[PDB]
Amino acid sequence: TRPTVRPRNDVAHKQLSAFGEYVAEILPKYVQQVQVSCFNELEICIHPDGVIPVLTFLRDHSNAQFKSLADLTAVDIPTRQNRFEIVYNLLSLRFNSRIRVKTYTDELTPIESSVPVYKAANWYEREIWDMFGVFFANHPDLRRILTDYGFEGHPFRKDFPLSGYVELRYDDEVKRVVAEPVELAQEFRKFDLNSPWEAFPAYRQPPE
Amino acid sequence: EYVVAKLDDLINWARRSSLWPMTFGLACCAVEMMHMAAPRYDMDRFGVVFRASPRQSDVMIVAGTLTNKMAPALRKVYDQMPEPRYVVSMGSCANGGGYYHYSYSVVRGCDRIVPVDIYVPGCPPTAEALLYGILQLQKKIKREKRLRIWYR
Amino acid sequence: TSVKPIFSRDMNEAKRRVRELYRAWYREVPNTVHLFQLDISVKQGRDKVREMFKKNAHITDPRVVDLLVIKGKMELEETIKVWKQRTHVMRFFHETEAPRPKDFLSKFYVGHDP
Amino acid sequence: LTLEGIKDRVLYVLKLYDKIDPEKLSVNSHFMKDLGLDSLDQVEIIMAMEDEFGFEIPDIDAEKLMCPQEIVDYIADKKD
Amino acid sequence: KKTTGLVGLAVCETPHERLKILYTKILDVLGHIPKNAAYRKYTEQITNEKLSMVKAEPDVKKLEERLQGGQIEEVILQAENELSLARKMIQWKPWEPLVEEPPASQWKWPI
Amino acid sequence: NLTLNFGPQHPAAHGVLRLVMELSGEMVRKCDPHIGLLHRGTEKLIEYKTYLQALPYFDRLDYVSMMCNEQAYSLAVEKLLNIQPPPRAQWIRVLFGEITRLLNHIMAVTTHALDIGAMTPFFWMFEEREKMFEFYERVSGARMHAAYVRPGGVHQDLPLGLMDDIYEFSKNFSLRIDELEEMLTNNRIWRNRTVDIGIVTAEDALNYGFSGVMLRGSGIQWDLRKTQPYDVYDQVEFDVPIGSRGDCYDRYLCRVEEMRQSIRIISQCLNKMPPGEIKVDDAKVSPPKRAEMKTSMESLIHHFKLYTEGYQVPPGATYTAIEAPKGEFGVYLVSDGSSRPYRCKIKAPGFAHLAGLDKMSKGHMLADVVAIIGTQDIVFGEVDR
Amino acid sequence: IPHGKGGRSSVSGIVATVFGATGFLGRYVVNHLGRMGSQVIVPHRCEPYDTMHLRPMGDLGQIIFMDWNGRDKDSIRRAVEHSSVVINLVGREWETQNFDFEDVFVKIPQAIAQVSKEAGVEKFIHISHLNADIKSSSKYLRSKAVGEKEVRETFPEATIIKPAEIFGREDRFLNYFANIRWFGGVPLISLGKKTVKQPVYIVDVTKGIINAIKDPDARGKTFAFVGPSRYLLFDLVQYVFAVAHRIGRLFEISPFEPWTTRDKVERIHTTDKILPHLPGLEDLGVEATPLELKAIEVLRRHRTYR
Ligand SMILES: NC(=O)c1ccc[n+]([C@@H]2O[C@H](COP(=O)([O-])OP(=O)(O)OC[C@H]3O[C@@H](n4cnc5c(N)ncnc54)[C@H](OP(=O)(O)O)[C@@H]3O)[C@@H](O)[C@H]2O)c1
Ligand code: SF4
Repeated sequence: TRPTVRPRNDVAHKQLSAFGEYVAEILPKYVQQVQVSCFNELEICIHPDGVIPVLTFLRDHSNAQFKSLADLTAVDIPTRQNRFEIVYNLLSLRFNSRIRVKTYTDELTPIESSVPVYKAANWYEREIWDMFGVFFANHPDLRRILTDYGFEGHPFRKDFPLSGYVELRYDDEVKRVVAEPVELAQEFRKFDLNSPWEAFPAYRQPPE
Repeated sequence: EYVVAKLDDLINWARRSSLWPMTFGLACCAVEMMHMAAPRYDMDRFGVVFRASPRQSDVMIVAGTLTNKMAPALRKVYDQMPEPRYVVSMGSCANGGGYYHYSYSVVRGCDRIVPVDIYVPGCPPTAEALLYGILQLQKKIKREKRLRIWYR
Repeated sequence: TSVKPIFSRDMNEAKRRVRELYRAWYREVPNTVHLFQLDISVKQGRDKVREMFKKNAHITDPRVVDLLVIKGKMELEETIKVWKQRTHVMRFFHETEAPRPKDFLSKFYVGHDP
Repeated sequence: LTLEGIKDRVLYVLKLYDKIDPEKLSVNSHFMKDLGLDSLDQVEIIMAMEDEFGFEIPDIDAEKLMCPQEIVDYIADKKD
Repeated sequence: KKTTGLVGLAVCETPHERLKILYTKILDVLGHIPKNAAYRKYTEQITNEKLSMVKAEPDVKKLEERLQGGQIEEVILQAENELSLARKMIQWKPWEPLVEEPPASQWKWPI
Repeated sequence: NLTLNFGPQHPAAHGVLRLVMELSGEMVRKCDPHIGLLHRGTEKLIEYKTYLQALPYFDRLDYVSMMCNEQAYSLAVEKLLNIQPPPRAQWIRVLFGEITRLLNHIMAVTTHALDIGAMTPFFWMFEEREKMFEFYERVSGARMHAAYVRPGGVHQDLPLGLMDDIYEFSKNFSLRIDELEEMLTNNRIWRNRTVDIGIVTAEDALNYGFSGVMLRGSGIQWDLRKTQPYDVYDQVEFDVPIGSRGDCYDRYLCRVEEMRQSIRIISQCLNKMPPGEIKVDDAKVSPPKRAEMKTSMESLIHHFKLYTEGYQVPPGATYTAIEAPKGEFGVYLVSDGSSRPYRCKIKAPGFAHLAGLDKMSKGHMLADVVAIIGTQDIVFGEVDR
Repeated sequence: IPHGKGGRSSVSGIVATVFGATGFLGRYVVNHLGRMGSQVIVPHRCEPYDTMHLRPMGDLGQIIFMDWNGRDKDSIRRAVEHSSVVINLVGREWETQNFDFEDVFVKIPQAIAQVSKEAGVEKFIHISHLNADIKSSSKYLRSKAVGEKEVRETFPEATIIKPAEIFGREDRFLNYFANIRWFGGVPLISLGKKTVKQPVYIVDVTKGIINAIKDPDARGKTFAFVGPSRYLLFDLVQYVFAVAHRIGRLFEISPFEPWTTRDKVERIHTTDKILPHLPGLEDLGVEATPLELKAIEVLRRHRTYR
């Protein structure tokens, strides 16, 4: 249209529309939704029964190398009736292509972990346990990383408030550094920022 | 007495002439102190030597941001110091914990644990106001040891 | 429930597991009290152990108790070794905290109904 | 080797505990159907044989004894 | 050459027939799978595409072209794992249809 | 076996990273370190801020990078907003984006050479480093931590100067890198201090998910610097170093040649900059100028509202990564559709680069282990991802 | 008036003033007063550095430091002009080389029985001792009971507190024992007749003040501090060497902070289990502490494990 607008391309939008299509064709057992992003990204929605073999299928091939496990993350979504959302991100070395794996779950239902499939998930997989409580299956060493020793909260979900309950202080009553209920000097004034009038036409909801 | 009070103009001068500091590198306020060690604003030989073992310290410096996993380890090193000690904390995250201040796991203040004497403000204090804080500290030593047991 | 469990199946692989590590705590309470160099009586520690197990006895559903098993076992990893430097073990006892009133006439003179 | 030898050792375990049992050192204190305890406190009864006379308690038999006869009986086949 | 570029492997040893066994090693195991999934339809397609250009021509350097892997010893590893891939295709069953459809509104993004 | 925790010791380096050592007499064979000394509550904290207001908390994520961080954020936001940045602005993001690599690759050698215990190459190079912070103060706002890159391109134009200064600076730097060549390369003892240490070269050197150096310098040729573009970054000419074997001394010799590339690129970038503007013109993202927000009516309503709330970002997930001077830099920025973003999960190096210390360490001494760590160039506060 | 929880950063209404407060007793009392939160006004005598370890108890703005001598008047008046209550605990052992040491328990409690009382304070509380009697023993033990009556003329209702001997961490009486590494460990004086007094525990001391500080109605009705169960024995001296297994002084050393072979040695061996008709501790409840549990803490010698 003009300068100062991102020039999109169609070549990568073509092959990523082409490549991911016959992925669901050759495993119609686990794949439940595939979508192409408008900027050359791919999602393969997978029910977590096939958490191991689909990775194991992308672990090796002759048309898809994909042996660079970059990113394990975790996203919570309340009001979904199955809250959490484990999302991978893996890289083909020989092909320069990004693709993500979106696998939902719930809290108490475990997930067969990727421990034999990848050995870069040694510290990433434990993190979701410490922050959410998503108990992955058959991990050789589940422990506590990046949190303090006495928490019971799994803080990165939404019901855990901004401060905890555990504002710490010292006294010379004997020697100890003792815990106490939390007390702030200031509210953290919470604003109200959502302007009305719906700046977006394309993502318009079903109007019910 | 003119005879006895003349003596503490040597001893309370001698302690403000040789300070052997510890530094706790934790966050981005550690890096700027290294440039004070770099010989532009050469920190050595203006009264004060470089790094030193944890035993032989007088002036401890907390720099950066404290977490609850470090609140026990701070007090234990603070016990092992000898008696005429002083605590001086640089960095705006050692005075109220900067921002990160409303977070669930950051020590609010670095004052509810140790008693600190001189507060330098700022995300990084630019190794320009920090020598000014140290000359403030030697200016703070105008105290006396005589006319304390000579009074009471 | 269309969901697979963690370890137990129904209440009988469960309730034998909560009894199981109780002995591991029970020989641990005299073991650590001379180790972490703190000074209370050792029977207070055995009272606080059974304090924790008995309070959560209002569960009639598996894999939640089993979820507490993983929580209960992970406590012993720092405990048998030395990963709680003389504070976290003292954190179990609300010692220097002022007492909550918990009485209606006592609440009424102090507080806007907390 | 005396089968009376493990009879004395078992029958001052229970009253050495200062809890529930009011000098009922009888062989028929049938443990929460006669004697009356907590579900956890049964496991603490089994505990004092590792140090007194020495004993392992390897298996689910601690969930099986339920009477101080069978405690002697499970040490009976253990010993003689 | 004595170093294979990519450090961690060794030129071990002979091209043109170490490969030629391992393609044909897969094709015999490939026939074992029941043919309803298109996994056979593409995997047997590319191996016959590969082995036709593999067998049997000089040199090692010419075989690098028209066979888009790394060096030729690493092209072993391109199909080494693929032999370990296809034998586990008998163990689980991807040719079976879909299982556990999500409850009808989950993959909608704006809450 | 003795279970010493040589870590919390404030023995120079960086008094942190407290770990265990189940050493088998003299060899280690088991190392299980602990992290979490600074967790800081970062990823939870951003969930209440807006886009422009949350921006310096990316800056304080390293200790060193000031323009390579926030390079991984605006480029992670401008894709969502359908904007290419204006062409004068792209020549500055490559200039300061190829000047922070002349801060890591000075600090990544000297601080490694201080744990080892050499004194004089620590003072011989930071005294030359002072000639470079005068740039940061002259252009943006402060000593180090500069909220300078915005989502609307560059904040403001660099003033008169800074072109006969950088050319003055960069024409006298290769003599200083020829100093440390005499200090460490031709020396034998430091070579004897690091040869065949940390030989990790197999496909588990990539199955551990490592980013660059402690990659390609050990073998596998790949980088994000000429297979994936950023800005005007492919229109310059350079090469990428590869070492011979898979040890630390053949990932050390990447960094000498790496600094010999950033001098070429700066001396190539200065010849090609056109005059132009700074910000994006459509002003739903960039603020208007100060001489404009005092005259017209249209300027204030697209000024006063643009600071109460932020932008209007469309929904849909996104992801990117760029070359941090020690690795990749993953940002999986979940957008919701308002002025305040949703989840913002970051991947920093050190998750891979220090979990693989278990493989790398064993079979070796205890004095080896401190010499291992200063080769990966691990900075804490950055392992807070 | 109070507000919210008194965990920290509250108001709680009260505004106290604690003199002395540099020794073992006066420090540990205030460490409760900055927990519930109030305007604690502590003036110190001549010591800027010796209050450094005190500050991290009051949160922020709650404590304040001033200078005063005591023989001056307005320095004891300018500070106390805005408060509600005031306690005092000032005093020490042996006579100074410059002071007078008699009127310090007479005119110095009178110096704050000055316009201080007239200014509008209430619930003024002084300290006593259980053994301070008008009898001819001792030079320090008596002349404390002189202040108990001659200054009792002023402040007609006070509830002056009367403690027994105290044991805590860094006192003098219990640390007089086991600091006797010597060529002979002799008791006082090779006899098990009168030993011992009533060692009340230090948490009970600081708990008695905070209950009485808004009790109400505790003025004039003076109180006594019960000790442990029950009198005590000679076994205490043997109890030391059994389980132990046998601050602004100067720049080098103080020339005279001695063991004082004078009337120091008799001020403790004069037990005087006094009148039980004082209410005085259990009614100001609740204080119940044994000795056998708190003895591990304060004693510290070379074994440290077994
Ligand atoms: N309850 C008991 O068992 C017991 C036992 C022995 C003594 N006492 C007496 O009860 C109180 C307990 O004191 P403590 O155990 O904490 O030891 P302490 O060191 O005597 O504390 C009392 C404070 O009074 C200060 N002081 C002494 N003379 C002073 C003067 N002329 N002017 C101003 N301040 C003076 C002292 O030093 P500064 O001048 O530096 O402030 C000290 O800080 C004292 O009065 C003590 O004589 C009680
Ligand atoms: S905010 Fe200040 S104290 Fe915190 S990391 Fe940055 S410079 Fe250091």
